[PDB]
Formats: sequence, structure tokens, C-alpha cells
Amino acid sequence: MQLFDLSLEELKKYKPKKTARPDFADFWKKSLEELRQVEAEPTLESYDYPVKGVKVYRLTYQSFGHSKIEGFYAVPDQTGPHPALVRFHGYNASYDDGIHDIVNWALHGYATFGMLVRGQGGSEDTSVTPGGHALGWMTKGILSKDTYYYRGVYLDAVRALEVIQSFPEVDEHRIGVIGGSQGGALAIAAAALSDIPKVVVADYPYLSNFERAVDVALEQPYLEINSYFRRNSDPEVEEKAFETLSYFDLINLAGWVKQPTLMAIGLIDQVTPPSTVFAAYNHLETDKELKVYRYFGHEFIPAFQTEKLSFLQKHLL
Amino acid sequence: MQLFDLSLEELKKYKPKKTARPDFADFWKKSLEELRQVEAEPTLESYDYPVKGVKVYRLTYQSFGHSKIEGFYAVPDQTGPHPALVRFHGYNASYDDGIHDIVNWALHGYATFGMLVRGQGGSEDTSVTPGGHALGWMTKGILSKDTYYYRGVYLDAVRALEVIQSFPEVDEHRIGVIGGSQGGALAIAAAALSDIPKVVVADYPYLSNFERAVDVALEQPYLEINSYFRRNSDPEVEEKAFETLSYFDLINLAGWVKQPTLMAIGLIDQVTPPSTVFAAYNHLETDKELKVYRYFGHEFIPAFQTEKLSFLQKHLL
Amino acid sequence: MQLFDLSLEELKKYKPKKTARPDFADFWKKSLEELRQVEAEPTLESYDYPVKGVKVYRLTYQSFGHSKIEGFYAVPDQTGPHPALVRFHGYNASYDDGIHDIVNWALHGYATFGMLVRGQGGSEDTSVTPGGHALGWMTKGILSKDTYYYRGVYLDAVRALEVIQSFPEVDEHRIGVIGGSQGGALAIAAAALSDIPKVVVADYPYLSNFERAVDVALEQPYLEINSYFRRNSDPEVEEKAFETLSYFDLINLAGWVKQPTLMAIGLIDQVTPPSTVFAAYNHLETDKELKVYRYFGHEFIPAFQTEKLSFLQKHLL
Amino acid sequence: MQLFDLSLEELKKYKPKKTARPDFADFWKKSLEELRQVEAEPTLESYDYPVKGVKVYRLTYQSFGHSKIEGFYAVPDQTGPHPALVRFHGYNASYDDGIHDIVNWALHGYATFGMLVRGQGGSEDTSVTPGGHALGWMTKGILSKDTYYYRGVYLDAVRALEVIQSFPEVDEHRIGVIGGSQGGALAIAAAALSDIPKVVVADYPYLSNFERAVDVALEQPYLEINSYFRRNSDPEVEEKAFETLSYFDLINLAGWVKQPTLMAIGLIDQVTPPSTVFAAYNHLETDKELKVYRYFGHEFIPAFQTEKLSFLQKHLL
Amino acid sequence: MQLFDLSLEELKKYKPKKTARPDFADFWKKSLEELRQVEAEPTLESYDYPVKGVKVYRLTYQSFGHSKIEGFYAVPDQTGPHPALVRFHGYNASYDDGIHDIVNWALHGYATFGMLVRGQGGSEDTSVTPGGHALGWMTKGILSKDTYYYRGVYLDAVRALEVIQSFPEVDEHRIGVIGGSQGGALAIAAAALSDIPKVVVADYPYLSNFERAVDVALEQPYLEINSYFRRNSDPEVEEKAFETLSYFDLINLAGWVKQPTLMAIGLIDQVTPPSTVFAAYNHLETDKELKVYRYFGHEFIPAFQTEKLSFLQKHLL
Amino acid sequence: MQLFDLSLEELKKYKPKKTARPDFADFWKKSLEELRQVEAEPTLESYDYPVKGVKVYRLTYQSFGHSKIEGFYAVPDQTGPHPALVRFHGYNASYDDGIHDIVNWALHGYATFGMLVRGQGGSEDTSVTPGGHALGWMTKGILSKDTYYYRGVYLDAVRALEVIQSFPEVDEHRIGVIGGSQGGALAIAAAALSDIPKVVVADYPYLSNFERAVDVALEQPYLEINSYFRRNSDPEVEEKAFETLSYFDLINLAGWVKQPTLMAIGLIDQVTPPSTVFAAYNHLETDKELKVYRYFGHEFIPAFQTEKLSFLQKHLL
Repeated sequence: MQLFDLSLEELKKYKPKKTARPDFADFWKKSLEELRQVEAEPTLESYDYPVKGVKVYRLTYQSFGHSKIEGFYAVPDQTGPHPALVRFHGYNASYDDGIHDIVNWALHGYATFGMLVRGQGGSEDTSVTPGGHALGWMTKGILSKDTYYYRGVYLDAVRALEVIQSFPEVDEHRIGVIGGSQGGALAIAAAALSDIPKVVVADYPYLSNFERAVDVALEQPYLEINSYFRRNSDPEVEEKAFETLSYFDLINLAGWVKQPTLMAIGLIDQVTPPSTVFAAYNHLETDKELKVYRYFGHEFIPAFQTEKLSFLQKHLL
Repeated sequence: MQLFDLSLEELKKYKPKKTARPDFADFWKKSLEELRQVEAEPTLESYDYPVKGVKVYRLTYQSFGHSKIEGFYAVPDQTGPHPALVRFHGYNASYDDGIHDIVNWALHGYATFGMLVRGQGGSEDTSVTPGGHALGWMTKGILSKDTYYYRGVYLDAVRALEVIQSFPEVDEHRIGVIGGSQGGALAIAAAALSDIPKVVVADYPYLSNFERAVDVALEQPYLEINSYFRRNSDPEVEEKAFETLSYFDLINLAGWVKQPTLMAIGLIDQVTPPSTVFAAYNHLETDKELKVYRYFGHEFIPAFQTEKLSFLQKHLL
Repeated sequence: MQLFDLSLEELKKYKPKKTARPDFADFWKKSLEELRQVEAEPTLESYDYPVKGVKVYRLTYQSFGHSKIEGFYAVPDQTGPHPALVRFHGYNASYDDGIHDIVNWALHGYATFGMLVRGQGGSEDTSVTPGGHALGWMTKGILSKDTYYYRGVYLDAVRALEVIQSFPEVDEHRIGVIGGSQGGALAIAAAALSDIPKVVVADYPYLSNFERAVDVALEQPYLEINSYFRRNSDPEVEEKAFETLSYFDLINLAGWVKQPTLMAIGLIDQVTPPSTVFAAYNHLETDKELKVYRYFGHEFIPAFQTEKLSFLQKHLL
Repeated sequence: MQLFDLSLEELKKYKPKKTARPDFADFWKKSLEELRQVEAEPTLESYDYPVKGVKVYRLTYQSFGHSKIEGFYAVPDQTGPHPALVRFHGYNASYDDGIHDIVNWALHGYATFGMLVRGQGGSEDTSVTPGGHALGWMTKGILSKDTYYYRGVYLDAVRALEVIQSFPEVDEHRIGVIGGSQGGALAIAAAALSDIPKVVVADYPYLSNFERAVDVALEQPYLEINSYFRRNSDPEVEEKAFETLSYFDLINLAGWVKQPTLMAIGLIDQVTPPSTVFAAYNHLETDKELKVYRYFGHEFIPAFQTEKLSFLQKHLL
Repeated sequence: MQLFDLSLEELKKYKPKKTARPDFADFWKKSLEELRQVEAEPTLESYDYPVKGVKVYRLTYQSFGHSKIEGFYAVPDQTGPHPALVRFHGYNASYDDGIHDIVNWALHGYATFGMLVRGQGGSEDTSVTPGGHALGWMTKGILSKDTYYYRGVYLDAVRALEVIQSFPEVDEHRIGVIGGSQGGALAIAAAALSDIPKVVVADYPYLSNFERAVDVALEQPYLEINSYFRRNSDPEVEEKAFETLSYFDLINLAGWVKQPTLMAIGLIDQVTPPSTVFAAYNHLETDKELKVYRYFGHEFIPAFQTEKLSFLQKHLL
Repeated sequence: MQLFDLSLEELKKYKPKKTARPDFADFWKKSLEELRQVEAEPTLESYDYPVKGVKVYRLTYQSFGHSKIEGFYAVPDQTGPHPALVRFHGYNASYDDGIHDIVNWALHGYATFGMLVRGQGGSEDTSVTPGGHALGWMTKGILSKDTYYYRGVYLDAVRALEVIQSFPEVDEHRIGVIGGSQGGALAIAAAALSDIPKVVVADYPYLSNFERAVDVALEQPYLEINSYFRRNSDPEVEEKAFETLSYFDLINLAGWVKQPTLMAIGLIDQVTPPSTVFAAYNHLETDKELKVYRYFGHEFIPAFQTEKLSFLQKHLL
């Protein structure tokens, strides 16, 4: 791939007007209240894995809609308390629950939980499908903020932080949230909705500036939205869909983030176009940094791995 | 594309061993009993459409899991009773609820209902997502026959027939079930599970001979199963998944079909490979015909449209 | 595919200077005189089709160059006179002479003739091939307006209207011309060259703004022209080719259209780029409407089908 | 691309049954008689080209259907008589009439004429288009041997030989016929139908074993036939089409070739599959050689250029 | 991608005849003698990396042709001696010298050196380019076993083991060699040529059964060989190239491996086709295991990571 | 492909600032001095080829780093002295040493030598590989001007001219240098560094305006540089690489060319983008002409062959 979006000079200035509706704050207050209604009831079960110096567990907990959320939790095999991370996986990109990555993060010294995103990686989704949607999860329940797929998952992410904070081996003051793409969005959304994380690291975050994303993305999954409008052509439906999407859009949630945050984008990224990620970054008002990589797209960026290891070490270890 | 599957001579003889488990019949008896528990409660609402000689309605009814199923119902604007069709749409292939096709079928003289497949085209799916699945609907709830996506939809198809049969303008003895791909499978499954349809037309039916399909298909959506196995590598998971799939596989349901049926396949079809469709055809023991089209794949086949119009006319008009 | 052409704001203003030569009107007067020289001599032969309420015929007639033009003609099976439609098919896109579509139009109440475009769908082309051309019909005879492929075709379209107008079951005052792509161009060209049609519907019309078309189209068939220039590199050949194309270009013919017309374009259309279709539309001076579909390309647009059915009903039924 | 057709061991034995109809010989006798009816009337006009030691001319002549056939004729600029070559170009593959290649052949010592294939490279085609065909020339007039595109072309190739044989600077006993793909087929067909050529060189000849070609070819242009059947689905059309094709098929003409012939195939050729070329070769009963190139497809094969230069030198220089 | 190679049942029995020349052993004896001539002269320089519990160094050493070979060496930050790994990277697949992976292996408890393959990753290649080759390294110096690219690299791998064995913090009896693809071949070749490694892990090993690989591979880099033969068509060149390749082919080296070895293949692997990897496996005579993954190709296989971690733990930790 | 780069109007004015470092001239002076140190020691060996009127030889000579450079040398078989050409082949595009083209040039009247580019077509490269590089030759030794791949190559080209100038059958005052792509760059570079050539012809020259090329090219091989930066992410590496490239960039060498030069570009060229070629052209200060071809990309342009034949005839024959 080659550069296709706004020039770097324009990207640095790109700050689209917020799409937040008047009841944006209220919706999240109400949603968090519904979460609080559900007792977490976490369970831990040891899980054999071929590694020395780390103990691995299957963690489950109850979340929004009485959904049982799961993932692996790996802890350094030494006396705590430990700094912690909740790691969020990419869209349709969880293979064997990310167990190898989670263990590696524990080997770096972090008690780390890889939350499996409901329906994708390995957690329950109790929310009904209200009607038609395009292939995938992006448009499931899109005709109402109350039914939208990411409502439950954002709340699950907040609950993950509430659960790991409650563990005696975890230092509640040294928790980080990390992820790439979908995972980056969940990291930012969790930090926006919760006091618990000290620090955020987000590789090319998804779920940002939807109204531009649909016009600029050249690959899935933003284009599921386009697919949805093709199948449901009522102009009223498009209006409603963008209305519901605004409640989950990082350009609206970013302003609530108070934590130091580190982000990355590759300038040839066709999945999360640079403009969408700069849009999120430019709405942050916090200790922030955006690493820009000219020659990379939506993929592992080796140089950024070192940046993120240094950043987490600085703030948590 | 070009020929890729078994030669025509081998296709004609291809009849794989049934994969039906000992409780196959019992599962469907139990599932039909759960359907019967739900009162249909159908509603009709007139819908304005630019056509003379047809009245159009939005039809809803209650089905398995208390799910509200919907679709357009178009009726010839003349004194009944009328022959009727329940038309089932393709996988992720419902655009504006197929309204134009449904109206056209009514213009041909058939009271026709286009059932929207839960979550795809525009009906509710109340069934929970028990855990992880691949992008799409093919692996939703795949770890149990009781939770699997197509359980609800097959039952919805039966209920569609029960509802349209109850209408006073419909001749209950002249009802046909039709569809292509996913729609063709729903047509066959509905006829296998219900006495109501007089006749079946299935273009290149999907959901057939799963164990071969996963090894021979070159396009989506059978490959969602492959995707699922890549993400969930436990050998026990693959065993369990094929066990649940067997309850919905047309090679196992086909033997229950007593209605005259007409089917089509194109020999270059990469979505529903010819071998999988011949497998279904060769397990039918009924008045049957399979039209074979050398130069067509998974697509509208003009020559077959004339065959199917003649067949429906013969048996219903 | 994504947005690639001029922005919507620019498209609305795009009105390229006409390329019509001084003898534009004279060329068409002369060509219509040559048509008039040929006696139509139409023949009708009944054709069996599995439909109630419509009679189908094979229609033939003589046209420019004593070419025998053909197509199916379907008539509502009831007392006339009937409104009528001449339907024109897409480039290389006639399968079994569009019989199913033609019958469906008759079921909607229109006596309809699907003119098969000479050499493509099933009519005779008596015009000689004067020399080399690129693969396809776009550059056949392109070195002279007198020999160019579309001269005979445009005249066949006019003759189609003259023939159906002569039928006693047809109301001569309620004839419409319709088609998509190539078909949309033939519809507009027919209305420009003939008084007979009352109304025009053209889905993303082809043969428009050739000089821009060859620089912006990303798919066939405008690129046959590029192919031709690659093979025949004389600068005088390119000049001559664009000269002859100007006589058939919709930006030059559009000003002659006096009928109410309805048009459609999808903003991601790579075959008939939006700018080329807006160019044609913006040269119309008549009761006109252009429906714009952000998420569609060169394909069936369900929402537009409802628009066109309402428009034809309003003006013809 | 990789190996896809029969193994080499099977290719060497592949000799499909001839498809020649009982009136095969008679058809060609009649067709040659119709050619004979047209007086050649050749014209030569000098043409400036930047080369020393060669004189270039534009040659025209009259052929079947009173079509004016053309091409460049290049002669060594020295006292004759000269050996000669008629060179036939590939399908839709004539750029600026192949002038540079033609001049190069003259520099190698051959009076050479590059016959432009009617409608493709730059010759007239007077034959009418009787009805519909797929995009391209392969199915033009395919419903009758008398109207089929290649009838005139084959006859033009014979007439080319008759014209160059009449030139005083040409040694009538040292004429070769050469070409690749379509050109290879014209070379073989010309040698089958005419005494005049002394030798034949055919790179991966086209128009061979049509009934297999349509099932094994992976790239155009054999697939135009498939395209044709898709648009015209009557079983009696497919029968008729293969009947007409049989008259032009190299497996039926090959047996008439008495000249030494040299052929080439690449084993990864997707346009003219190896089996189709071996089929032609194995029906030759003459001094013959087939050069097989494992690593080449439908393209220039440098090693074969040396083989063909040696072969022409041996037999002609 | 789908299944394309031999069936699993055939793969298990596929054991192609060895292509080893009579001087195979002598060539390696002589090559190892030339290596021994070069004094290692290793250097270590500390390298800052954001990790606790591991110290990282840049390691260099001298090897065949007095080439300076380099890579990162990461050691657990605790009292030794430690088990060790030499890790070999994939073809053209070294990004920032694989530092993050190397550190992670050290966190798992292994003193690990990632040897950079000369010219690719970051080591010197003193060997001259004797003549033409295809784009890449696969055919560099291919006309002689003495000049061939992999001669130096295999010897570098042996020297890597000699160097890390000399370190006082390394337990010489607990050294493993690991890698995928090119790296898997280097691991196997190193174990074949050296006593030092206790155990081998090779993911889908490359450089195996060249004469089949060139006929079955569908992606790069085996196809560089095909590319080379296209450019250099002398039959003696192809003979000579396969002669030199035989000295480096795993089917010839595998018989020298005495260490327990674990291998993996994915059945849809288009880069290292399953037959080529089974060929290498079936020529091993040692404590061996081959893990077969139906749904994976040439990529990270999560299930195999757990197998390889268990295997290394069992034999080394 | 379609137009993608700057508009023609902007291309004509595109003249990027030179990137030449202060020691640009000195580097080339020093490099030419190192060349002069190596005695040419040319050898000629007759080579059998099937052509009359031309004698072919294998020519070798010694060049920079004591590398033996080779290629075919073809001479008109008549009394000299002859005008001469040094022909340079494309990147990875030498098949059987271009022998057929070389012979054809000799048939046009030119004593012609096709220099084989070290490592690619068939010459020795003695220069070491100092460290890692991307797949290909573009980044070999890129971290220093002294080690960079094209240093030896440019010097080989100069030495080629020195060798053929020394031949008694060659008129030293009528030597031209020609090539396309890589070959065009070598032609221009040779003329910039040497007095010997009278005239230059360069089809779409490569190695021009590197800093833009990496951002605009859509195909290989410029993108090897991008590949290199992906693998070696140090910002200092990118700086150093572009510094090195500046010494070989045609925008910096072009100003030294005093010979009449003819160049070509196709406006849809994705390999050597039009802007990069216009950049080189606009830095020439000499008798120059640029032929622009709207409908061609990186390929043989038939119309330009006639231009180049006329130009060489005018200046050399």
C-alpha cells in the first residue's frame, strides 16, 4: 500500500466536530448503573501452561445483561502486589484466547487479563439481535444505543478493571489498559468510563470518527456499516445508525480520558485510516503521545513495541 | 471460473453416508414441541407499493424463543383462494427485504411471503450467543444443537408455513416453498419438517454435506467453519461442531421430504460446490429433478427460472 | 469500492462544454432519412412462456442497413389499449434475451418490448467492420460517424418506438423508454431522436462525456477506447475517434430531450463514473430528476426500483 | 502459475477423436471455390520506416466476401529472389500492425508480410453479424460454418500465400508460414488448406480441441465460448456451436498438413492449455517437432526463438 | 486457501529418493574445515531494552569467508548456567532483528541468540556473486556448491552453536535450535552438521525436496528457482542448479540428525508445501514428532506454540 | 490502469531541488579513479547464432573491484568502421542475456554490446554485502555510497564504453547508449560520467527522484526501499539510505549530460511514475526531447520504437 489519506500536515490538525448527542453523558451514567446492578461473582480456575515463573488461570465474571465474560489471567509466580494490565484483542482476531501473548505479558512482570470480547473470542453475549444486520458485529443492534453491540462490550471492559482491581495480588494504583485496533478502542473507552486504569496504550484505535471512516476506509470492518446501508436503504435508518454510533465513537469519549496515553498509527493503514486515529488523538486532553509510522499499516509495528514497553515500564513497573 | 469438483459422472453417484446421530428424530420432535409452545399471534399491516393488481402487507409472527419474525406478504388483488409461496432469501443477501421479488411473485398469481432470516434480513433473534464464533452466523452457537443459529431459523420456516396456511385467502393445499442457496436449504428443511408445503424448489441449496463442504468450497460462507476451527483449535471443539452441524445437514433431512422437488446446480459453483448439492439430491426419495448447468455458478440461472416457473405453474396454479 | 470521483458538490455543477460538431443536427437528420428508407415489415410470432395473464411474442422488424432487429414483446392478457415500454439491455448483458424481466414488466401492466442490441443480445448487424478495433463493440467503425457501431443501434431504438406505436393494443400517447447503462443511453438517445416516448428512465447511463470517461473510468467498457488507442497510436486516429464519438455522446443529445426523465447514479460506480452521468443530466433541459445513491455502484439499486415504478405509474398507468 | 493440465507422460499420448463432420472436406472445397471467385487485385504502396537494407510497403488485396485485407510487407533491399514468410498475429494482439517485427524478419533475410486479421489488427470484415455473440470475435457467426468469423480469416490466410507467391522477388518454393497462438492456428490452417508454404512454425497454437479447451482453459479467449453459452442457454445452441467449430478445429485440419512443422508449448500455459496443443501436434502426420518448455506459459519463449530461427534458416535460407 | 497437495494418507508415506551425490559427506567435511580456519573472535556489547529480568547484548562473531555475523543475545538476569536457544529467522522476514521475540525467549528462561542470516537480517556476506541470479537469495551462486548462498549460512549456524556453547553462563548440554521456514531448515541443518544442539524444533521447514518444491509451491520463495530457469534456459544450467541444491536439501541432511526433533506443518501451506515437509520428516531417523494442522498454512500456529513450549521445557528447562 | 500521478501540466513544470551532497563530484571522481586502477583485459570469443550478416561474440572485461563483466557483442558482417550501441537491460529483466535483441540491433547496422548487470543478467559482483537488505538489489550496501550496489554498476557501464571504443571496427565518434527503465538510468548515468557516447536514448528511466519515488510508485522495485525501512526502523537508517541514494539519483547526474538525448514516458506507468521521469528530464540541460504516451505504462511502446530508430539513424548511421 501507499499513502492515501490526508497529508501528515493536515492529519495533525484534523479535529472533527463532536457528534455527541445531548444525552451522551446520561446514557453512559445509566449504562454504568445497569452494570452495577449485576454482581461480578468472579471465578478463577488454574490452567496448566508450559512456562516457568508464571501462574495461569481461567477468569470468569458476570457483566451487563448477566453475560458471563471470560479470558486468561496470567500472574508472575512471585510475591505481589503486581502491576496489572487488561489487554483487549482485535476484531475477529482472537486465536486460542491470546494465551501466549498474555503469558508473555506476565513474564514482563504484569498480572494480565485478556478479556475475550463477547461473541468473538470466547465470552457470552446475552443481548438479543433486534433485527437485521450486515455480516459481522459492527451493525448488530445498531438502531438503538441501548441494543448496540458495543454497549455490552464497553461495560464488560469497565467490569474487567473492577474485577482485577479487587485481587489482593494486584496493585490497584498500577493498572494499565492496552490493545490494538478494536482493542485500542476498548482501552480508550475503558479509561474514559473508569478511574481505575493509570495509563492507556492504543495501537491504531478503531471505532473512531464513524462518519468519515465509512467514506475513507478501504478494508473491513468499517465497511460493514456501508454493507448495512446497502441492505437497508431507508434514509431514516442511516440517520438512526449514525445517531447510535455517536454514543460509542472515540471522538466523543476521548475528552473524558485523564490518564497518560500512548497511541500509534501507520500512515498506510487501510483498516483504521490515519485521519480517524488522528481525530481520536486530537480530542484527547491529557498527557498524550502519538507515534507515527510512515511505512506501516494495520499490523504489528516493531518500533512501537519498544515504545510501549518503555511507557508501561515508566508508569507501572 | 472453471470446473473444479467431481466429474459429472461421479457427481451423479455421490451419496455420502448419513451423519445423523441416534437422537436426530427426537431432537426435531423436541424442537417442534418448543415451537408449538409459542403462540403465533400474527399481525398484518398494509404497505404502500407502486403496483396495480397486488396488495402488500408487513407480516409479523412469534416463533421459537418468542422471537418476532417478519417479512413482506404480497397477495393478488382479486378474489381467492390463492396458491401461496414462502420464499427464503440467501445468506446475507436480503436487500430491502426482497420486496420487489415478492411483489413480482404475487403478480405471477401467488400469495407470497418472504420470511426474513433472523438477524440477517430483518427478524428478531432472541437466542443468546453462548460463546465465541467466527465472523458471520454459520458458527453462532455451534457447540450445541440446542443453541445453534439454524435451529431457530428452521423452526421460523415451519412457523411461516403454519401462519400462511391459516389465512382465508390462501389455498392450504397449494403452498410451495422456494429459495436459492441458504433459501434452498430452508425450503428443503421446511418440507422435511412440515406437511404443509405441496412442492419445493431449491436452487443450489446450502447447509449440505458439511464435512465435505469445508474441504471443497472455495468461497464464503462454508469457510466460516474453517475460520472457527482456526480460532478454536481444541480437537474436541471440531468434533462437537460437526456433531451439532449434523442435525441441520440436508443429507440427513432430505430423506423426510415427500413433496415433489426441483433443484438446480451450476457446475462451476464455488459457494455450494456441486458435490454438496448432489449429495442432498441423492438422499431425496421423492418425485425429484435436478437441473444441471455446466456454465453457471452461484448466481441467477435464467434457464432455471423458466423451469421453476413451469414447475410451480404445473403443481400450484 | 469507495468514493473516487468528484465530490457531490462538484458533481452537481459539472457541465462540460458540448463537443457537438457543426453538422451534428444534419448527421442525425440524414441518418433518420436513411432509416425511413427501410420498410419496417414487422413480424409477430407467439412464444410459449409459463405465465398467466400475459401473452408473449417474438417481434422482428427491419431497420438501418436492412438489419433484422428482434426481441421479446410481452402484452397484458386483457383488453387494451395498454401503456407500453421499450426496454434496452446493458452492454454484453443480455441473457436469454431478458425474457423474464420483459414478462414481469407486462405483469406490471405495460406492453413491453426488449430490443436486442445488434450483435450483442440477438439482432442482426449488417454494417461492415471497416478496419481494426479493440476487443468489443465500442470501437467498431470508430473512424467515421457513418460506420460507427452505435449509429445503427440508435436508429434501431427509434425504429422500435415506431413499430410498437403502430400496434392497435398500444396507446401511442403512453409509451416509455427505459434501461440501465448502455440501456439508459439508448433510452435517452431514443427520446432525443424521437417524439414518440412520453417519458424516460435511465439508470446510470453510458455513452456520456467520452473525453472524461476514458480518463476516469476504472472498469470496462469505456476502456475499450483506451485499448484501441494503444493498438493504433497515430495522433490523427485519436482525434478522429473522439470526433466520431461526439455524434453519439449523451452530452450532445441531451439538449434535444423534451420528455420528463428520471435518472439514477451510484457514487461508487466505476463503470459509468458519476461525473459522466451528472454531465448528461446537467445538459438536460426538461422535467428531470437525478436520484443519487452514495453506497451503490454499477448495479441494481433496490431503492431506485421503487422510484422508477412510481414514476412510470404516475406518467403511464 | 504452476502445472495444471495433464502430466507430460499423458500429454504425449493425448490424441482426442476427430470431431470432423462428414462434409468437412466439402465445406473447405466450397469455401476455397468462393475465395477463387474473388480476384486478388493486390496493391503495393511504399511506406517510410527508419531502417537501412529493407524496403517497406503497405500491401492490400481482395479476399473472401470482397473484403480488403491489409498488412505491412517488408523486403530485403537487395537483388532477389528472396525466401518469404507470412506472419500471423495473436488474438487482439496487433499493435501498430506489428511493423517492427515485420521489418526485423526482413533484416533476417525474409520477404515478410504480416497479414492483419479482419477486424482485429487492420483489415476489413465484410461478413455480417447474423445474431448475438459474446464479447469478442470467437463466437461471431458461430451458429453456422458459413457465417463463422474464422472462415473468412482462414481464407484470407490462404489468399495471403497466393498473393506473395505471385511476387517476382519471392522464391515461390521457399515460403514459410509463422505465428503464435491465433497466429499459430492460422499458420497450421493455411498449410492444411494450401500447397504454397514449404514449412510451418506455430508457437502454442490456438483454435484446437475446442470441446476440451472450454473445460480446461483458465484465461481468455477460449472462455468467450463459455460466455456465449451463458447468454444463450438453449441446448440446441451448444450443439450447433460445437458443430460449427469442428470445421475450424486444428485437430481436424492437422491431418492435411504435409509440410515440415515446428511447434512450441509451455507447460504452465493457461490460454492455450498444453493438452489442446498436444492434441493438434498428435494429429499431424508430417515431419514434425514439438518443443516443450516446463517454465513458460503463453508468452515469448527465448529458447524457442533460437529453435525457430534455426528451423527457418535450414528450410528457407 | 484450501487443500491442494497430496492427501494426508499419501503424505505420511512420501519419502522421495535421496538426491545426495557421492561426495555429499566430503563436501560438508571440507566446508566445516574451512569454517574451522576462521577464528570466531566474538564480541558482546550491552544493548538497552525496556525489560526487567533480562540482559540484552549485541553479539558478533567471525565465520566462513571471514564474514562478521551478528544478532541479539538475551540472557535471563539471574545466576546461571542457563539452557540456551539459537533462533533462526524466516526468509526476508527479519524486522528489527527479531529483538522482541529474542527477549521473550529469555523471559521464558533461555539464553537466546537470534542469528541474522547474511544479507537478509543484518550480518555480512563476504561471498562474491559469481554471475546472474533471480531476484532474491535462493539462486545466488547456484552454479556451484562452493559458491551457493546457503553454504555460508549453514556454516554460520554451526558457528553460532560453537560460540554460544563457549559462554560460561550457558549449559552446553542444554542447547536447542529453533526456527520456522528458512529458520526451520537452518535448525535442522545445524543439528545435522553439529553435535552441540540437544534438541530441534522446526516449523514448516524450507529448503526441502527441491525437485518437487519447484513443481508444487504456489508462492515465493521456491519459485525464485523457476524464475532463474526462465532467465537462463540452457538445459545444463538446470542440471547444475539441482546438483548444487542437493547438497543443501533437508532430505539429504535429515539422516544425520540424532537429536529429538519436533516439527509442524499446515495442510494448506502454499510456501512450504506439505509434501516437501513430510519428505524431510520421513528422512529423519531420530526421536521425532510431526504436528499436522489441517486449517493452517505458512503462518504462526497458536496450538503448535504450546507444543513447542512443552517440548523445550521437557528437554531443556 | 488509469492516470494516477501529477497532471501533464504539472509534470512539465516538476523540477525537484537537487539532493546532491557537497562531495557529489568528488565521489564520482574518486570512483572513476578506482575504475581506472583496474586493467580492462577484454576477451572476445565467437558464439554461434542462426543469423546471416551478423557475427556474435561473448565479450568479457574487468571492471571496478576486479569484477568480470560480460555480455553478447554482435557486429554487422561487413567492412567497418561501424556505429555502436551499448544496450542496458531492465531490472531483473534479462532473459538469455538479451541475445535476440542484440542481434537485431546489429542487423539494423550497429555493433552492439548488451552489458549484463552484475548479479542480475550474468556478470560477476565482487562487492561484499555489508549487512541486511530488502529482497532484491536496490538496498544492497545502501548504508554507504562506497558499498552501494549501483556504484559498481555505473562504473561497469562507463568501462563498457571504454572497451567498445577501443575496438578497431567501431567508429569511436558514433557510439550511443540505450536502455529502458534500469537500462535507461544506466544510459543516462553512463553519458553523465563519460564523454564517449554521442547520444542517449532512455525509455522511462529508473533510479530518479528517490524521495518522491518511494511515496508515489505502486509497483516494484522502488518499493524495495520501503521494504528495507520496514525491516530497519532506526530513523538514522532512513537518513543514511537517502543520503547514499542521492549520489546515484538521475536528478543529480542529469546536469552532467551534454549529449543529445531522447526519452519516453507512459502516463499510466506505475513502476517509474511519470513525475520521477519528468524530474530527470527537467534537470537535463542538453539537446533533449521527451515523448509522452498517454495510454502506456511500463512496457514496450511501439510508437517510441520508431522515434528511437529515427533518432539513432539521424545521429549515428
